[PDB]
Amino acid sequence: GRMKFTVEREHLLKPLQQVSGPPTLPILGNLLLQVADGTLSLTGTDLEMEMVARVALVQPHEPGATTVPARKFFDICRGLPEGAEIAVQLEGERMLVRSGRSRFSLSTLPAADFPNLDDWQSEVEFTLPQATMKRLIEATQFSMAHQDVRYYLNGMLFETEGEELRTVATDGHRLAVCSMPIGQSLPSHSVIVPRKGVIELMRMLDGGDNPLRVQIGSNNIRAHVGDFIFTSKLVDGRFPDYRRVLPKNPDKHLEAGCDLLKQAFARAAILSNEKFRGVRLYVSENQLKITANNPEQEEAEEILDVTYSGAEMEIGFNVSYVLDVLNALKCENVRMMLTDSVSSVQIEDAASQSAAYVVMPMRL
Amino acid sequence: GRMKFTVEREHLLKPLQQVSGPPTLPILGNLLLQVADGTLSLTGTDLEMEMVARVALVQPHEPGATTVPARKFFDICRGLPEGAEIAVQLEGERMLVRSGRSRFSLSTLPAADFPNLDDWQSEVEFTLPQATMKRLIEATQFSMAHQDVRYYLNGMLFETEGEELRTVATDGHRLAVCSMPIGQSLPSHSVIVPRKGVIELMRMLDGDNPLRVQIGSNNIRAHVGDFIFTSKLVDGRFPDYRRVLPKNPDKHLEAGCDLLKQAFARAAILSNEKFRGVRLYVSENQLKITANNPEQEEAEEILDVTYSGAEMEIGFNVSYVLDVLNALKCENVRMMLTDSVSSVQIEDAASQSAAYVVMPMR
Amino acid sequence: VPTLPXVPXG
Amino acid sequence: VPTLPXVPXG
Repeated sequence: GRMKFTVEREHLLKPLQQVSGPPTLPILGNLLLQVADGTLSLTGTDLEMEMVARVALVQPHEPGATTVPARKFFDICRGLPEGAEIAVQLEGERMLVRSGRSRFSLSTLPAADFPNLDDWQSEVEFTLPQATMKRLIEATQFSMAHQDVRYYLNGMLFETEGEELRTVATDGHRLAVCSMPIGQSLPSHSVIVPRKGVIELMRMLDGGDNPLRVQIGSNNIRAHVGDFIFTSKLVDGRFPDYRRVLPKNPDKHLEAGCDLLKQAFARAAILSNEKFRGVRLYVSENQLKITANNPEQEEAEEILDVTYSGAEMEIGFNVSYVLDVLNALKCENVRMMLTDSVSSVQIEDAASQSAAYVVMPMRL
Repeated sequence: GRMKFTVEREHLLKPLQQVSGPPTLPILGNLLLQVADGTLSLTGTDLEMEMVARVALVQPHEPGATTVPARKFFDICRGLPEGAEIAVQLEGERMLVRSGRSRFSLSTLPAADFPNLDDWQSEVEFTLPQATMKRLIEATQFSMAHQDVRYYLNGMLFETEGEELRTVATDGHRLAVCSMPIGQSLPSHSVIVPRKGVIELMRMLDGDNPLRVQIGSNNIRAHVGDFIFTSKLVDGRFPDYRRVLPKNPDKHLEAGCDLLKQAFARAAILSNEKFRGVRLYVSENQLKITANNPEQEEAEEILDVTYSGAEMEIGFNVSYVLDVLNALKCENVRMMLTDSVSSVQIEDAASQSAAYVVMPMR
Repeated sequence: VPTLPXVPXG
Repeated sequence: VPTLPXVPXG
C-alpha cells in the first residue's frame, strides 16, 4: 500500500513495548500498524486480549495499514541509537525501515486479516488512581490458582459495590480479598478477569499522574491509560462468595510484630517437610511457639512474645501460605483471628481492614 | 563427641557461604565441622574439589568433629537476626543449634566418613593480585566448551612461562587467550582446570590483596585469606593456541567497539536463528554488515572504519563475534583478517594482553 | 489438607 | 561451519 511515516525513536519505544505482550498463529505474532489523520496506531492481540497504542505524527506521512513481526520490529527500534529517526514505508510484501545507514526489510501480512474485536456495551464505568489498581492486584494476585480445573479460579474477581472496588483470588486452600474506595457511586457487578488480563493490567501502570479509566461490560473489560487501551475477555463462570469462607466469630485474636513473626516462620520452614511444608503453632497466654519436623527427624522451635489471652490451642499450617500472606501485608503488626484447630484463620494488618486473608489449617 | 562452640553470626556467615556452594551422596551435602586449637574449620567437598574455611574461636569451646547438612546450616545462620550469637553442641546423632529462643536439631553423619583428598607435591608456586587472576579468567571463560566429548575442552588451560601466567579456552570454533605478568621467574607448566574449578576460583576473589597458587601434576590449590581451595585437574592434552593463531593476517581493520557491537546486534535480529550467520563486506575505510533469515528478511549496516587493504567478504557467527566484543569492553577494536575461509584475530586496539580467534562460516 | 469450604468444592 | 585448525578435531 501507500503507508509511510517517519517518527523519532523516543516517541515510538514505549508504544511498541506495551503492545508487545511478551508459538501462535502467524498473524498473531504481528503488530497492526495504521497511519491515519496524523496518527499512528499500533495494535497487538491474541484473540482474547488486545492492546492499542496511539502515536502522534508531526512529520509527513501517507495513510495505510499493514502488519509486521512484533518482537523483531520492537528489537529493531530498541537497538537503534538514542535520538534516532525511523522512516518506514511499504514495498510490496515487505516493510522497509531506515534509520541512518541501517536498513531493515521485514515481511508483512495483510491488515485485512488482522482480527478486530467486536463492540460491546459498557455497563460500569469509573476512573481511579493507578496506585489504587496496583494495590488491589498486588494484595491478592499471589492467591490465584494456576491451571486449575475450575477455570474461574485461574483469574481474579473484580467486584464493584457502593463506593469501593474489590478484588478476590483463591486456589481452594487460601483466599485473599482487598477493598479500596474510589469516591464514586457505582453499580454492583461481579466479573472474573483471566490470569493474563491481570498481568497485562499490571503492565500498563507507569506510576504516573495519568488516571486509569475502566469500562466493564458483561463479557469484556477495558482500561485506558494515556494513549493506551487494553481490552480483555472475561472468564465465563461463577466465582465463589468470599463472604462464606470468612470465619464467623473468630474470637481468638493474636497480635504480633509483622517482621519478627515472618523471620520466625522463615527459620522454622527450613526443617519442614519439603512437600507438605507443615509447621505447628502453640498459642498460649502472650506467647506463640512454632515447631517444624521433616522425615529426617530434624526439628526447629521458635518462641515469640505476642499479645493473646484466649484459650490455649494447637494448630498446623502450610508455612508457605502463611509467609505469602505476611509478605503481601508489608505490615508492622499482624492480627490473626482463630477459632479452633480445624477451622480457617483470618489474617489482617493490625491497623487496616482494607485487606484480609483466609488460610485453611492442616492436620498434624 | 564433645564438639562445642559459640560464635557470632557475623563471623560465621561469609565462611559458611563460601564452603557450601555445591543432589549427590548424602555426605557430600554436608559440611565437615572441626573444633581444634581455638579454631573452627568448615570444609565442603564434591569429591573432585574442596573448600576449607577457618574461623577464630574467642569464646569457650570443646574440640570435636562432625558433619551437618550444609544448605540447612547456612540458611539457619543467615536466617537469624543481625548480631545474634550461635551456640552449637552435639547430642548423639544430632547437632543442636541455639540462638536466643530459636532451637534447631540437625542430623549428622560421622566425620570419619568425610572424604580426604590425597596429598600431592607442589611443582609450581606463585602469588599474584586477585584482580589479575580475575582478569585472566573473565577474559577467556566464555570461550570454554560445555559438555564436549573432548573432556579437556570443558576446562580452562592455565599455563606458566617466564614471567607470565596465561589462560586459554576454546570450543573448537572460537578461542580466547590472555596473558598477564606476575613479576616472578616461573617454570614452564601447563594444566587444565575443570569447569567447576574455574567457577569456584572466581567466587573466592574480591582486588588488590594477594592470592597464592600451588600447581601440582594433578591438583591445583589457591589460598585467599582464611580460605583454601583445592581442585583436581583434567587429565588430557590441551591443543596449542600458537597453532591456531592466523599466520600473517595482513588485513587490519579498526572500528569503534560500541558502534560495531550495536551494528552487529541489530543485524543479528534478522539472521538465521540456528546458524546466526552475518556477512561482512570490507572496503576502503568502510564495513558493511548484512543478515538474512529463511523468511527472506534482510538487514544492512554501514560503518566508517579504518581499513586500507584489499576488498573482501567473509561470513561469521554473529553470536561468537558479540561474545568477543562483550568480553573486550573496549574503546576501539582491531580485527586482523587473511581471507574469507581463514580464522580472524580480534583484540583491543590498545591492549595486546588478550586475543581472540574466530573461525568464519560459508 | 482440608480446604476452604467453597460450595461446592471445599 | 568449518573449525579452528586443530589436530585432530578441526
